[PDB]
Amino acid sequence: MNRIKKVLVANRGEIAIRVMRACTELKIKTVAIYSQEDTGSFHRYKSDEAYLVGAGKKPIDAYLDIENIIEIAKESGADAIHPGYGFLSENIEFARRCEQEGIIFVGPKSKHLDMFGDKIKAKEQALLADIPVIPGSNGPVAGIKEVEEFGEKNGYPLMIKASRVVESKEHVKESFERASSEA
Amino acid sequence: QGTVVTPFYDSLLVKLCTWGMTFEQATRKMRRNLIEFRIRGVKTNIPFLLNVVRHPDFASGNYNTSFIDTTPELFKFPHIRDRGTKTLRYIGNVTVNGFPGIKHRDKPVYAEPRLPKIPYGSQISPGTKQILDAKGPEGVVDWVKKQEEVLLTDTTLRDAHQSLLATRVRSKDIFQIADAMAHLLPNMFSFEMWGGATFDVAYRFLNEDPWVRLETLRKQIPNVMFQMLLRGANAVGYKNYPDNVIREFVKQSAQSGVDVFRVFDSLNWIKGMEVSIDAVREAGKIVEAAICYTGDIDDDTRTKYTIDYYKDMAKELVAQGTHILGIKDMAGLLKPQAAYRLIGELKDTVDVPIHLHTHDTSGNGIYTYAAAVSAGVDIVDVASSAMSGATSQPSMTGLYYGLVNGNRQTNLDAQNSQIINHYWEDVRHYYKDFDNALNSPQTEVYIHEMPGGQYTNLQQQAIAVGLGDRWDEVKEMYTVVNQMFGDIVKVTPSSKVVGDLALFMVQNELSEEDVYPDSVIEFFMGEIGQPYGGFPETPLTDRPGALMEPVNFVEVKAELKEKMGYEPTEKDVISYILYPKVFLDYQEMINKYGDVTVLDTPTFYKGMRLGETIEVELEKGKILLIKLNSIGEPIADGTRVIYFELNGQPREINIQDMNV
Amino acid sequence: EAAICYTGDIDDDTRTKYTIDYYKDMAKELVAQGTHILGIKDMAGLLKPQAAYRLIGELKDTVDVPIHLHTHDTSGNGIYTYAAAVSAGVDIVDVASSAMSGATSQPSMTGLYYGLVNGNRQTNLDAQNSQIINHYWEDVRHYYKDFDNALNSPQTEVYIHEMP
Amino acid sequence: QGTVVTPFYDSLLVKLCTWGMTFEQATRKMRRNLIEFRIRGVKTNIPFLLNVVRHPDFASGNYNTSFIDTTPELFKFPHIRDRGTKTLRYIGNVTV
Repeated sequence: MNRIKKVLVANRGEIAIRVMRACTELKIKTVAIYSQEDTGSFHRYKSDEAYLVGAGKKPIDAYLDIENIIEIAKESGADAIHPGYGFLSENIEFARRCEQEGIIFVGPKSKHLDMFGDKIKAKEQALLADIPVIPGSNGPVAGIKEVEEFGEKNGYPLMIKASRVVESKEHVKESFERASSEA
Repeated sequence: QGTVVTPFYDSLLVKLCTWGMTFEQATRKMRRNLIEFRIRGVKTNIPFLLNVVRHPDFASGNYNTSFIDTTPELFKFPHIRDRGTKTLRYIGNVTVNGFPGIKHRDKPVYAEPRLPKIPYGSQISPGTKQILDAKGPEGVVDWVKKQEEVLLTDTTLRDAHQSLLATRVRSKDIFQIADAMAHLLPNMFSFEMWGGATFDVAYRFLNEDPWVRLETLRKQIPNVMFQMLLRGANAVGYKNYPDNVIREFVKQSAQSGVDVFRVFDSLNWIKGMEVSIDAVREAGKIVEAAICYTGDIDDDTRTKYTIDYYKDMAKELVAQGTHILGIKDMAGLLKPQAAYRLIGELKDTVDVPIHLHTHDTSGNGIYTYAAAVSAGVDIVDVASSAMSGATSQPSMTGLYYGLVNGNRQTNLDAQNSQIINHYWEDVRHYYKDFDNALNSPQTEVYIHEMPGGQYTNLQQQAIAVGLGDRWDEVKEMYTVVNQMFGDIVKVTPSSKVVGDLALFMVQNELSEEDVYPDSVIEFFMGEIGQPYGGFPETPLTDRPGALMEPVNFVEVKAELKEKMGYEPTEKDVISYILYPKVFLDYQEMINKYGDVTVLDTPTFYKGMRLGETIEVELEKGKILLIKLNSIGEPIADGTRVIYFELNGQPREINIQDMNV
Repeated sequence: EAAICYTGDIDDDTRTKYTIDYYKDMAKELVAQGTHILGIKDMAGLLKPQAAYRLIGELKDTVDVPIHLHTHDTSGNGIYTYAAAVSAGVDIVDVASSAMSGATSQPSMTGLYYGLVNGNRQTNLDAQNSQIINHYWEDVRHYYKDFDNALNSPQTEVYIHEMP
Repeated sequence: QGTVVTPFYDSLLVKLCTWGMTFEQATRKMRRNLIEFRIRGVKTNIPFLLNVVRHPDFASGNYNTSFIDTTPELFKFPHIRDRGTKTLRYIGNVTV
């Protein structure tokens, strides 16, 4: 193993552990991070070192304290950071912020997360690659019930997606108000 | 988890297989897995398998039946300490047997100490250290002389707790506040944080390394200068030593962070001090040769210790060379009227700045300082309100509010010093077991002239002897014993000598007239040094320090390495030389329980309550969550199993009960 | 002994209401109302020693009566606040046996004597005597440990909250 | 064994994967494993997974997104025999 001597695992639970296992298999030191509610989770005991992160923060917010994590990463001597999945796995700001501090980020370049950040900019990126796609709105369907016109042209049944299902007609009303609110 | 292994059938617990696209890949996974396994309750062959799997000939894939046996290394196993288990041993032990020296009592629910909040990135305001760093000792002494105000030295980390709490304050509790001390007390002349009894007590009673305490602080507080107290003759030692160890000690201390060295001899004999004072000049650091105060200057009945005598002695110490002249009033004898006279008369006699140390036993502590400030003295010793008073120094915050609108003053943010106090107010409760100090003005002090430390230490011996009922008789006999050797400066280790005999005479009902112990013969030998009067009643003749021949550092350094588990650092060696019996004892104890410095004080002294959970930080980022669930019942030989959860994982350890 | 209770800070002018003039004035009217002696009851321990030097000297000027001072050692500046008064020439002060002095009590009698012992002005009391009396009280106070809830170090916070 | 599940984070205790030369072989191993698991102190989704893995349309390997929901049976679960606990209830009762 070459330029990564030590790695921070910016996640919890099953996925955190898998990463640690990988590192240790590769003679790479590992650092864990746990929220206040996760002082108990045995992912923190499976690392070579561990620090509390989301101090005073709401439990989910705790693993997203980007800035805190970098300070922890820097203080630890961590050559790189693995965000696992969920949490900051796809967060651009964090991805970028690693590159800014010269911490290696285990995953794609932030430009890649940017293009795929929203579902729309990816579906867009899909046509540019010239591959099959679902027929849909050429932008985000910003108009409410602009669908029925778009719906009239294509199909009886339609699905609505954000960055719920419809059989057309009256349902269109009921689905959007909750879909966009859920989003 | 539950299973018990019988010996009847074969030994196998679990078969562990790993797979990879390449055998080199599989070997990696096997390695990780073997380490990852946690099995406790029984020995296993894992450490053996690890050695065979780690072995490079195994990874090559070329081996034969004769591969084992031919290779003996595999049978050598790493001597692994688990800091964790040893920590539970300590905690479990004190939980059932109690801490030595104190009534076994339940661990209270101490209030959480109030820590000062610091805004992020704030301050770092430069201190007096900078001026030593920049312009050496002389450049400081200059800046001193220039200041119209009165300058303060904070003894909160020494003497204050040495007097009040038997020097038992632990590094863990000190470090916690040190950050705020740098931010909030920057304008202090110095922080007294090392020396006197702290050195031997850390190793003896705390199982902490004093050298660490020093260096850790040094980093936390870069701005303010560090000061210690050094018994010139024997440094911080119990016995006399050859001159090289002393010079070595001081060299190290200066290296580690000590900037100002208050040095005294117990008899006020400048000859005993000579060795160590030169070392500090040679260290290129500040010397505060200090005159220990006894008797009464204003009462002329006594011929021996005249205001002249102190004026004369101060000349000879400026001649011997000292960047500063301090006056160590170790008993609290300097009445405030005498202080006005002494500062004014010594500022006339010599050009050096003056630094005064007094103890508030009398109730006249703050007043004795006001006398000095009126008479224009440069520096004085105070402590945080919550650790001031009694046999301690006077309140820093007390003094400020005392001098607040006078002609001369002391620049400290009142509110700041109070915030620092709030911490100590809360922390002192941890040490109630050691807070045996009397809490009203003990005016009797002037008669017996005995230092605060000595009153309690000698009360103890009389209680030991069973003369507690006759205690009043000892106190008087002591005064006679000083009067038997004329009038002599009573202070450690000379103080001890008086008390040791006083207790003998009163024990055997001998009057001074009736009269016609190793430590006393050594006094009359001259091993403590030379009494100023030189009382009459084989010949020591000269300083014992010089007469000592040096032991080569390397012969010992190797002796220790063989005694200790491994190769020692330079510091470990001096310590061994100075306190050999205790240093090994400290080593043996640290091997058994690991580095205890880290445990929160209550847990250190009181162990754990049932169902309690605590966290301990062994190192940056390495925290043990520890819970005690229940305690096992004793068996035949008194042993009982304590039931823990170290890191959520249940553990079980045996501690031998001492008394049912 | 008509007595004036002390509050606020005479040396600090930020708070004007209780000015050195106002206590000087108020002492006049109490000499007018007639009082064999004028005492100053500092019930909290607020009279800083520098302010005491000023106040005794300024009231000895203002009125011909003898002066009597009561202070509490909560601050740690109890004995010093007296020394200021004795320097400024006050006639009478309140003290207690060492064993019952300090803290929220008066300063030690035996403490004060040994404080002023060879100064310009003094107090004539047999030191040894006062100590013998003290030995009793030393021993007796233990009976009352249940009620000895007082804090036994200088509580400097007192100036802020001013409480008794 | 010791762990407590908080509700703050997701519900996952352990990821169980099984392999076979043929998917029919892997399904068997999954079945056995799911049954073999003994977890007590909390409810789990095992009985659900069992019903989906037992279902013959799953073993076929021809299913679609609409396979669940369309099939309600999977949500009907066999009553739990806990003969053992009830036995201790009796024993404990008459004992006190």
